[PDB]
Amino acid sequence: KKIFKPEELRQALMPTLEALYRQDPESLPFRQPVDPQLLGIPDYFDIVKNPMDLSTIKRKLDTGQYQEPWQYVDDVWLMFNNAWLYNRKTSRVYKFCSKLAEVFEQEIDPVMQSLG
Ligand SMILES: CCc1c(C(=O)NCc2cccc(Cl)c2)[nH]c(C)c1C(C)=O
Repeated sequence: KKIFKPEELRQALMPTLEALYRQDPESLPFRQPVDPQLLGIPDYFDIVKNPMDLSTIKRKLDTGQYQEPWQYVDDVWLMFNNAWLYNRKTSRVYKFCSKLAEVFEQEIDPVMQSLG
């Protein structure tokens, strides 16, 4: 199988992560792990079993925790699916998530074509 070097993945994928961070107001609720106590939603971890957020994805990209590009895509989509699962369709986080997913699909496509 094609082996991806850590810096290869970082150079290719970090710009797609930065594109999500650039989204204001939509990325703000995703820039840090959900804190259910601070946010007053103690049921969060009862519903979301595998939390994910932009800062965790960034740390994983910085520490070589992705061996394949699709593992990175999986974490971004885990973040999205958590927000779509937990939040009501009318909520800001839900609609912001939908916007981030539109941005991400546009950014990741040419990058996947460039990668192996
Ligand atoms: C609703 C809770 C939530 C947040 C969040 O950050 N809230 C505070 C906030 C600050 C600024 C702007 C907004 Cl819209 C919300 N973040 C997540 C991923 C979620 C969930 C549960 O999924």
